[PDB]
Amino acid sequence: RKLCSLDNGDCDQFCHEEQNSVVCSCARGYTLADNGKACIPTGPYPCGKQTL
Amino acid sequence: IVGGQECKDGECPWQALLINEENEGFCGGTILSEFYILTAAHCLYQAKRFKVRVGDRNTEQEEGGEAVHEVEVVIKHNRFTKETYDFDIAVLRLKTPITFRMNVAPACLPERDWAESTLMTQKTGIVSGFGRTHEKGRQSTRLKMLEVPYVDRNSCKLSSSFIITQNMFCAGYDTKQEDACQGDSGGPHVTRFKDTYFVTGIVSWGEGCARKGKYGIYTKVTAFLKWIDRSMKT
Ligand SMILES: CC(C)N1CCC(NC(=O)c2cc3ccccc3n2CC(=O)Nc2ccc(Cl)cc2)CC1
Ligand SMILES: [Ca+2]
Repeated sequence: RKLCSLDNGDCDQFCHEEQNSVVCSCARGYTLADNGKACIPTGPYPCGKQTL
Repeated sequence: IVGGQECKDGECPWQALLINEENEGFCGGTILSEFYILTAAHCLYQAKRFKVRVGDRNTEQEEGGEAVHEVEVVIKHNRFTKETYDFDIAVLRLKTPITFRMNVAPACLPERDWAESTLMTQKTGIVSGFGRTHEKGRQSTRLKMLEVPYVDRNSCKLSSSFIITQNMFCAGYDTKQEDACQGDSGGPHVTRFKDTYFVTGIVSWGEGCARKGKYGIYTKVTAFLKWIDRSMKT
């Protein structure tokens, strides 16, 4: 288990390996956080979240 | 949904219900955006004219969060075939946008490659609908959700009397009496990842419901992602 193969490259969501290095990205409605790892919802009711 | 639990207030906001002229739910749907719903291709033949209801968990007692929307455009995959149910996928464009709220929110669309090696490699996915609670039973008035494990691709085909194309994938149990059923078709199949739910399949078909040695068959959404974006774009 290396890069994205290891705990999702520590990404909140989409993880892709580009040149023996990890790179995170988020689905529509989210923006990549400062740490280039987490995903911050852009507006209310972001996709994939239960309104609990 | 045979077995499972009912979707509690907020648990399944991306569920969508396709109703006919008699306001009877006949198929499921998945909210993709305020304008687009995802559903099974074969569901389009189940009724001549239908609308889409969202924000509903109890078909017989308004939770005040429901809302009907007229379908404006129906985009059926042209390669669909009632003979094998391959390419059982279609998108719906709504006349009016969806007003997201308590039980009305979209399910995310993943990226093919990530979805395939991470989402589909998880242990379980979630399926939900207003379908039958038993094979010979009747439609459910309470929205339901069932945790179905991913079924090995090999076993999958070995158990199917019918052909399992590359646009389908098995899920559910070998014997446990838990599985989706009639009425759930076109319904959502989502995989959870870090408290975020991703669309991963459309409820397609199956030999009976929960029948031993038989699994539930879902449309492989990761195989139509490029197609699903094109359809929404226009
Ligand atoms: C062309 C061929 C491939 N064919 C496609 C149609 C399919 N028929 C059904 O599918 C089916 C019809 C039907 C009617 C009443 C009750 C259950 C039913 N099922 C079973 C049902 O609807 N079960 C079910 C279980 C799990 C999931 Cl995921 C989706 C559906 C039989 C195979
Ligand atoms: Ca209601």
